[PDB]
Amino acid sequence: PRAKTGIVRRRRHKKVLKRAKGFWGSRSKQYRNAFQTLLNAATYEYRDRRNKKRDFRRLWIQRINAGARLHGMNYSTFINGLKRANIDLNRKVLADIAAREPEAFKALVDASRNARQ
Amino acid sequence: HGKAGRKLNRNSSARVALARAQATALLREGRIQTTLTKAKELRPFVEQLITTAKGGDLHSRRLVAQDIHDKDVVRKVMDEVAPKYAERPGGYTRILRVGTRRGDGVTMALIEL
Amino acid sequence: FRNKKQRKQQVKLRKPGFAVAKYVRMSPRKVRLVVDVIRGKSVQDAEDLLRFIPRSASEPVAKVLNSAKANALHNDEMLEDRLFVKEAYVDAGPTLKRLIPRARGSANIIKKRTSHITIIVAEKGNK
Amino acid sequence: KHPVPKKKTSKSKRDMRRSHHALTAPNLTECPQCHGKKLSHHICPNCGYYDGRQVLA
RNA sequence: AAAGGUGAAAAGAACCCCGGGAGGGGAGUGAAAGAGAACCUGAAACCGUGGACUUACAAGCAGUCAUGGCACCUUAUGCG
RNA sequence: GCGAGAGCUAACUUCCGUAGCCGAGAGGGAAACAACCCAGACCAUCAGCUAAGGUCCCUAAAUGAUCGCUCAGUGGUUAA
RNA sequence: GUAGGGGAGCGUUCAGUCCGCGGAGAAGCCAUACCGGAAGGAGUGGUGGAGCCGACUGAAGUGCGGAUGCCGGCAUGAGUAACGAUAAAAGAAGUGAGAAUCUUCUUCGCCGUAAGGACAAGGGUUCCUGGGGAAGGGUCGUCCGCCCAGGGAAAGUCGG
Ligand SMILES: [Mg+2]
Ligand SMILES: [Mg+2]
Ligand SMILES: [Mg+2]
Ligand SMILES: [Mg+2]
Ligand SMILES: [Mg+2]
Ligand SMILES: [Mg+2]
Ligand SMILES: [Mg+2]
Ligand SMILES: [Mg+2]
Ligand SMILES: [Mg+2]
Ligand SMILES: [Mg+2]
Ligand SMILES: [Mg+2]
Ligand SMILES: [Mg+2]
Ligand SMILES: [Mg+2]
Ligand SMILES: [Mg+2]
Ligand SMILES: [Mg+2]
Ligand SMILES: [Mg+2]
Ligand SMILES: [Mg+2]
Ligand SMILES: [Mg+2]
Ligand SMILES: [Mg+2]
Ligand SMILES: [Mg+2]
Ligand SMILES: [Mg+2]
Ligand SMILES: [Mg+2]
Ligand SMILES: [Mg+2]
Ligand SMILES: [Mg+2]
Ligand SMILES: [Mg+2]
Ligand SMILES: [Mg+2]
Ligand SMILES: [Mg+2]
Ligand SMILES: [Mg+2]
Ligand SMILES: [Mg+2]
Ligand SMILES: [Mg+2]
Ligand SMILES: [Mg+2]
Ligand SMILES: [Mg+2]
Ligand SMILES: [Mg+2]
Ligand SMILES: [Mg+2]
Ligand SMILES: [Mg+2]
Repeated sequence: PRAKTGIVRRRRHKKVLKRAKGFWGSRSKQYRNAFQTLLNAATYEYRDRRNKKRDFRRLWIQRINAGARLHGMNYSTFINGLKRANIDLNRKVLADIAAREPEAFKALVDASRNARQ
Repeated sequence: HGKAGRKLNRNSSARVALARAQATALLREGRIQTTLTKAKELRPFVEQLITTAKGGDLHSRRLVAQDIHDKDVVRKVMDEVAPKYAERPGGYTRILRVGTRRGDGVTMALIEL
Repeated sequence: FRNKKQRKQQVKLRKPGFAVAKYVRMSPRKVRLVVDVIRGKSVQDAEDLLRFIPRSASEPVAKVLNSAKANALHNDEMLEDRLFVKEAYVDAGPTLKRLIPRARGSANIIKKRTSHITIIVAEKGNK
Repeated sequence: KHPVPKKKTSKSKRDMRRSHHALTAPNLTECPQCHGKKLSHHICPNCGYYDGRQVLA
């Protein structure tokens, strides 16, 4: 017996192509360039899962430093200050305190510069 | 660049045989239909030729006869029309824009006395 | 309605103010150049502009315009003094193909394309 | 010799190029007599009027 | 060399509308003309019309991640 | 890199010995950069500590401390 | 983790058997935010108009992006080059649904040991009449060496 392709190739193809909507020009309409674009997309996805974990830490840190310095303290000195007084806060959380709740962040500042004295 | 006249994608002899044929024709029948341009280019050659024929002497006939090679038309422009234009300081003709043709897209036009 | 077949019996589709010239031996992009002037415009206007547009295509398109008019008036009892070109477009017919010789032995293929002109008339009140 | 294009031109490009092929619709006036339409400084092709009446019928 | 397919049955569309015609819109037949003779399905490339959000200080393998704006609500008011 | 020959104690040179890496190695650093420095990625996380390398702004992190040096932009490429 | 070795599977036709669907609508096609560790798999809806899914087992012409691969369709270059001798055209008139291109008239221009006339070779109805206009004509055609029909070719002495 013989077994043509029948139906499989087009299903594969549409699969790729349908992953690829919103891609510019032929990248979203031609199979091969879709499939290709997608390989590179692979790289970018995996990488950036790790990397976004890298990025958000960064952000938190920025905000923290800011709040720190509003009340006359560097960030680094603020964080040894916190570790000294064994306050054990996430910097995600430290950021959110710093940004959202003024007086509270203030209190943590005073506690930390005390731990520094 | 103050030069004057139209090349009309033709050689000097052609250019001449043109203005002569179309002069002969306009004078043979009071009004003709032709490219708007060829009209523009015809008006002052014919108007002048009229002013020549407006002399009436034999010189002015022989003159006209060089440009207009058909006896009957010469005789017409000498004896019939020039004498009519008698009192008009030139402007012996006028031009009308009919408009676009089918084959080649060209604004035709009408020229008459 | 319960069945597709049921609908296919009960309704019958209508093409209200619509005519189509199929297989016009012209090129779409050309014909479009003309059509884009006609479109949105109030049928009378279209009738005129088509008489003073100096493309060839202008003529087949004139003809479809009139066919859609005579379909909105007759087969649809619509109101002339309220008709406008609701939509119009050109798509590609089966394109004629012919060999043409070239220099040395080479040959080539001219595509005498073809065209489907479509106009759709429709009444316009503002309210 | 024999230049040739390096790369297919995108549908997008090609069409950006075409941004100027818009035909210009006639400015059209309505004949002061027989009433259809005409071009400025041309003879009204319906009647034949240009003030009195020049082209024929 | 390429070449295949109306419909169960030709009942193959009388007649009316625009057009020289081509083509089409009706009507009538048919279960269906979402089968009309360029007639089974009719994918993709490719060409267009319309609508959503968008773009005229911009350096780009066109993705990917994060967030904000708008829009939308049939495995859909959230993980969207 | 270290050990030699060949070579001009030239070569991103050639031919051997030896360790490591690339090859078949992603991740951080060295602006960029197979090889160098840190380091071997089973997957998920908007969690914590570190390595080399860094903490004026682009750019995460002391415009840190104390005792000096250089004033030449040396810093930010060579010699008698 | 490259060559390579090993392991467990996904999907495709055909085949046997079991289950079983299908005009209150099959396969195929189309959309989709659901499912599975992946090949993949279902739900619903639109299409279509007569066949087909699931399970176990068997056999393969069994899975594609590459091969300046093969066949086919359609893009780009692009409304670009070009429209095939620089011998040349103008008006009127007619026709016609439509004419710069067809017909008539008047001229103009170009060949004239030729671009005129008559044979041969070759071609094969291309000749004449009447009609036609899809394509062929490098535009357009109402015209044609194109399409349809009907006519036309006569030898004791020319050639065999
Ligand atoms: Mg980390
Ligand atoms: Mg020219
Ligand atoms: Mg018909
Ligand atoms: Mg019925
Ligand atoms: Mg749009
Ligand atoms: Mg600026
Ligand atoms: Mg802007
Ligand atoms: Mg070497
Ligand atoms: Mg590496
Ligand atoms: Mg690296
Ligand atoms: Mg870097
Ligand atoms: Mg290197
Ligand atoms: Mg350190
Ligand atoms: Mg900083
Ligand atoms: Mg492995
Ligand atoms: Mg079976
Ligand atoms: Mg089957
Ligand atoms: Mg291929
Ligand atoms: Mg090639
Ligand atoms: Mg090919
Ligand atoms: Mg152009
Ligand atoms: Mg060009
Ligand atoms: Mg050019
Ligand atoms: Mg040119
Ligand atoms: Mg020619
Ligand atoms: Mg010429
Ligand atoms: Mg008539
Ligand atoms: Mg000619
Ligand atoms: Mg006559
Ligand atoms: Mg001869
Ligand atoms: Mg014979
Ligand atoms: Mg033609
Ligand atoms: Mg006729
Ligand atoms: Mg003949
Ligand atoms: Mg005899």
